[PDB]
Amino acid sequence: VSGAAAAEAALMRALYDEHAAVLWRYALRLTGDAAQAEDVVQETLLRAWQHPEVIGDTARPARAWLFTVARNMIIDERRSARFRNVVGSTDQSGTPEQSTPDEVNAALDRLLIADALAQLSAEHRAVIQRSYYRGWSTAQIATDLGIAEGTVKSRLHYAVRALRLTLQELGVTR
Amino acid sequence: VDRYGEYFTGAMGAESIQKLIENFDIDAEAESLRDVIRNGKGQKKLRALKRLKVVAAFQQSGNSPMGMVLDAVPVIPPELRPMVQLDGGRFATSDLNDLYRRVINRNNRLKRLIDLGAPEIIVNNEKRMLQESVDALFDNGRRGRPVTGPGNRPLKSLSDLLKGKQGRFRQNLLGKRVDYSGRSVIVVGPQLKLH
Amino acid sequence: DVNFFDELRIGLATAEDIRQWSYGEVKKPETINYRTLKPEKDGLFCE
Amino acid sequence: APVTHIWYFKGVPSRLGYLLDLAPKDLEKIIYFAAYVITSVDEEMRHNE
DNA sequence: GCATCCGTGAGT
DNA sequence: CGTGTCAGTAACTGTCACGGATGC
Repeated sequence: VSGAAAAEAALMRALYDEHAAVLWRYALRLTGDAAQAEDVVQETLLRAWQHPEVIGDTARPARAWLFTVARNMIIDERRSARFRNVVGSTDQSGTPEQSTPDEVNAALDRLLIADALAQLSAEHRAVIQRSYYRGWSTAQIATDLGIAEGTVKSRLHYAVRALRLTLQELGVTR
Repeated sequence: VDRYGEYFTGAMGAESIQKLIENFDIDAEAESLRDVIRNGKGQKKLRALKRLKVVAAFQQSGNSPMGMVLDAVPVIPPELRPMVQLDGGRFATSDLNDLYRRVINRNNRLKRLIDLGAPEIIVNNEKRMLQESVDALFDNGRRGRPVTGPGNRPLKSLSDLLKGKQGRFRQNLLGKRVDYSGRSVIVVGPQLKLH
Repeated sequence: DVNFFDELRIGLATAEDIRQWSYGEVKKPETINYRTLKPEKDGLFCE
Repeated sequence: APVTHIWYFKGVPSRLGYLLDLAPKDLEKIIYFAAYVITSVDEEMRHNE
């Protein structure tokens, strides 16, 4: 009936009162972290609820099964996922903060590229800014501009060398 | 509950306080506090004034106090809690990541417990730990003993990024490091003019 | 993005505003993969 | 499961305790699963029985 | 009604 | 995966002034 289902929860509560606080200190000595010991205790008692063979015989010690399960839980937690990550904390001192270099070289190169782009015909300038700035394919630019495929190919081929001519005349390093 | 369960409803944890906030008349309690204020009983009148200070704020703003109970917790973008790689091959992540991870672990375990129909003792003892995990994520160390990391070091919470000299304000807003700046040892210069 | 805006407003963030902000739920507790450096799906660093 | 913001519970003065007229220690017993709290009670049905 | 205790702060 | 004799943190107070909500 309805009381048979409440008897099971009343059974779990007793093993709580008698074993959970004692298993917590064991897991705490094995790990050293209390917030992790609480997780260990909860998972162990969950597996206890899932195994009626351990809750069946009262004439057989049940605390030892809990200790062994907690030990095999902590030894598992002590493997690969903990192995790599657990080492460092950024908030903790002794860890270098991530730095990013300045954009000086990139800014100067961008200025020179824009200058060399100004001295190109509208067609060449509108072609190189659709292949490198927009990253489109060779046929996409041809479809957009309403021109042929080899037309885009030749326009890129010449505009690249025109930029090279304008840069070498200003002493841009190879 | 076994006897007169048909007559009352009770609850535990934070969901109970959520229901209590839902079953709460804002205007009625505000005017009930003003009633106590209208009668000069200083000893028991100051303690009512201070309550009105809180209740009228939820009354006028049109904003429900239900926000004090959370159903979903926001996660700060990863670049503000970055995980860097070390020259020894291993890694190092911010404490906020460990706090979020503990929250996630306990929440997923609670989902499992709800699905399995686990005993109410386990489910309540799990919800308690979820509460403590959210409390550690927001302000670790405020209640009880803080969540210790490796080496008995208290983990830095989200509120720790704003506190004191090391917090965001006095460290990155009041004072900033600037470019076009240098530093060197000073030396007397009698030859130089005042300007 | 000009720098003249009068008021800065603060208030309680509703649990619905949290979902309005979020671009997805962080389901799994994993972070990244410790070989490919690629973050695991639905983790704390999910792309 | 719903959770409470620690800034409004443990932070002095307790904002939740001021809203619901509940004591701080009573709130501490409620939230962390140490004592049940009555959310509602059918008083008329109790009178009729 | 009052003693207690908690939480706040403490150079760049 | 199964797990069943038993099995107990580390660390630590060698800060303090001050105010006000907390509690007998």
